[PDB]
Amino acid sequence: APRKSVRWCTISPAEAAKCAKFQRNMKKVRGPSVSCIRKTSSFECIQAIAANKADAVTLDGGLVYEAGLHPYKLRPVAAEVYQTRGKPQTRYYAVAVVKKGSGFQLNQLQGVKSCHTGLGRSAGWNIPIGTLRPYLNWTGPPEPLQKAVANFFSASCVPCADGKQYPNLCRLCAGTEADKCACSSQEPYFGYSGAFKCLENGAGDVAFVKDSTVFENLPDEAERDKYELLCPDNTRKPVDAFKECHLARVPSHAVVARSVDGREDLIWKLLHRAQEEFGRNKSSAFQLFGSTPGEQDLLFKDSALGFVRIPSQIDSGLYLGANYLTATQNLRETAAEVAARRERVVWCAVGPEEERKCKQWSDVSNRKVACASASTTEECIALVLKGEADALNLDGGFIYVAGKCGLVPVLAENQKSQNSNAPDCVHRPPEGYLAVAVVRKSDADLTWNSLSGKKSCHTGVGRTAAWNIPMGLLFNQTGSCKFDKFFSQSCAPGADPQSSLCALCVGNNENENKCMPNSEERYYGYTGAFRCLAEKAGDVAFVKDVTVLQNTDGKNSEPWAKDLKQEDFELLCLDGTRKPVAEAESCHLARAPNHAVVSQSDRAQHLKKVLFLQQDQFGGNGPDCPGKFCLFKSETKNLLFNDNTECLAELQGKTTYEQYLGSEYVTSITNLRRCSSSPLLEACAFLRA
Ligand SMILES: OC[C@H]1O[C@H](O)[C@H](O)[C@@H](O)[C@@H]1O
Ligand SMILES: [Fe+3]
Ligand SMILES: [Fe+3]
Repeated sequence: APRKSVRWCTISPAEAAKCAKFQRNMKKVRGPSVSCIRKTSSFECIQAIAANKADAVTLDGGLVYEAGLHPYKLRPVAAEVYQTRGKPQTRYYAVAVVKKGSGFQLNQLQGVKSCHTGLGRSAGWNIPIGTLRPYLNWTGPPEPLQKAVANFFSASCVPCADGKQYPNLCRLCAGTEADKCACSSQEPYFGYSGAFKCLENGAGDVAFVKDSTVFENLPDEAERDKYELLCPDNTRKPVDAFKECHLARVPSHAVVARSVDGREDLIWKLLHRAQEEFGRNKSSAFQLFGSTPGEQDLLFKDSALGFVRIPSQIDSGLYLGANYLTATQNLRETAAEVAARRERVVWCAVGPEEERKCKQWSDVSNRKVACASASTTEECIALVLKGEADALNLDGGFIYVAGKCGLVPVLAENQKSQNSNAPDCVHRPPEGYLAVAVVRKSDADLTWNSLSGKKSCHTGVGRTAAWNIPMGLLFNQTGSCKFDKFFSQSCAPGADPQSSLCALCVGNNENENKCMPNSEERYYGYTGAFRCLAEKAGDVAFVKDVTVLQNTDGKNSEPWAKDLKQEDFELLCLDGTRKPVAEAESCHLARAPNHAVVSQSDRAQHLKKVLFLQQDQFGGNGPDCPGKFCLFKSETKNLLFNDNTECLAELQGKTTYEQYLGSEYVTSITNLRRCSSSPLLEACAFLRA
């Protein structure tokens, strides 16, 4: 029954002491028990924690990074909240503070004395240094970054730097014999306030710190007027203009724990009791977010409002975000490597068969396009959020998720026509596609109104034509969230492998990966769903009108296909009627949005350009299409894009997910969330929070 104690890892005597006071008062409140382990630097706790020597540590965005690096695989459990009179935030602006009358501008720091909060930290290192890389005139990795900064600045105080091989980096540092340049509050110039003092005491000419830090140390407008901020546009603005004069906006610091068996639950209860009991002004016996004057930010940043729990799937990469991840990864890559990724486009292939085709695409495009792969479509979207991939073609249903996580639709899939190949198709208004409900002419017993208890074949969960649209209309008729009980058995790749929704699914050829939501599951997709019907594994199939047409009458000559006929299948109309597959325009469940490519709003324009070219070269009218590669063909497996795609068109102004999917559907998708939500959906709720 009993659950043990959270072992918090401290980095210096001052920190231990605070921790002890923390344990003391916690037990006195008769709440969750704490324990204080002592190592000598945040870097060390990271190691301690992963080896089960400890359990938790607060870390600045920068260290969360390394903490998440392979050998350690730690993850952010709770993010600190800060308020500098707005909405408390889980982000903060990194700034560069200087005294007035110093003259520099951000592009003239060469030879200046500088004070950093510590090696590896967001505001104090990762961000300023990435901003000044263009002036370091640095080779890249072979050559230690520490070596450049050292030649760049006349002297500095960068706690945690090799004061041995690079003394220039530790030189301004005040500290006793070996306390000098310490990676703890032993070095008086460590941290936001440390770096600030190093500035006010006249040891350095520029302090690289947090937005609040000036206001924290100088409570009077008169004294702050003695200082300014260096804006990235080579001008200087007052200290309360950080909102305009910032080098960057990073994610708050965070409590990290092990990825496996980290006791996230223990840690959260502890912190929830702590805010409640010692948060801002709650108590007087102990203040969690306050420290001694000699040393600031002990255990947590002084004056933080409290914490917010970080959902489960979120790891350090997603927590930090693409913006941050790129700039940090970019301090460990060559100039050529950076510029190279910035000009290519990384597509995210979902599943083995897609990466194959993508690889063909890459080779054939002299690598203007590279690939990235995941087992699922959610994973791809995450990759895109971490910044490891640049885009992918998504179904309306997932354009919703992508949209809720901030991605925007770039171009849309225009199916092969019909009015005139008139324009090209690039300016044709996307006209969407009809979602239908298919069954065999044979079972004539069967009517929409009789699906109850019958077998179902879905393209996959989360998708428009299948799931979203039929389940949307059924939930309306039964008011029941138990989606796994309407149809007797079903195959819907993506569901709980032990639920009836995965009953009819078949996996690859050697019957492995049953129900997985990607090509490897043979009964996956429009094509897969329809087949689940033809092979009589299911009684009704949810797909689009065209899917039948493309696999009957011998068009698809795969064994199970070959013999089928437009004639063998009819659709179930909402009014209990039944029409031939051809009368779909008068017998559909809904009008869906064509699929669409999505990317971060940043990459959109470049993405477009590269795609207009790539499809002009291998598109539906691609000169080298039959010849060397057709981007829109894949042997009816609908890899990367639909096989009937003519071209990727313009959005006609519908540039946001809401605008693109449209009112209705967006709302319908939300009513369905009432029943079930996705972990990705939640992770994004927090990040976009
Ligand atoms: O009426 C259906 C329409 O739905 C959405 O607006 C799609 O973006 C569009 O392509 C489609 O024509
Ligand atoms: Fe920081
Ligand atoms: Fe779809």
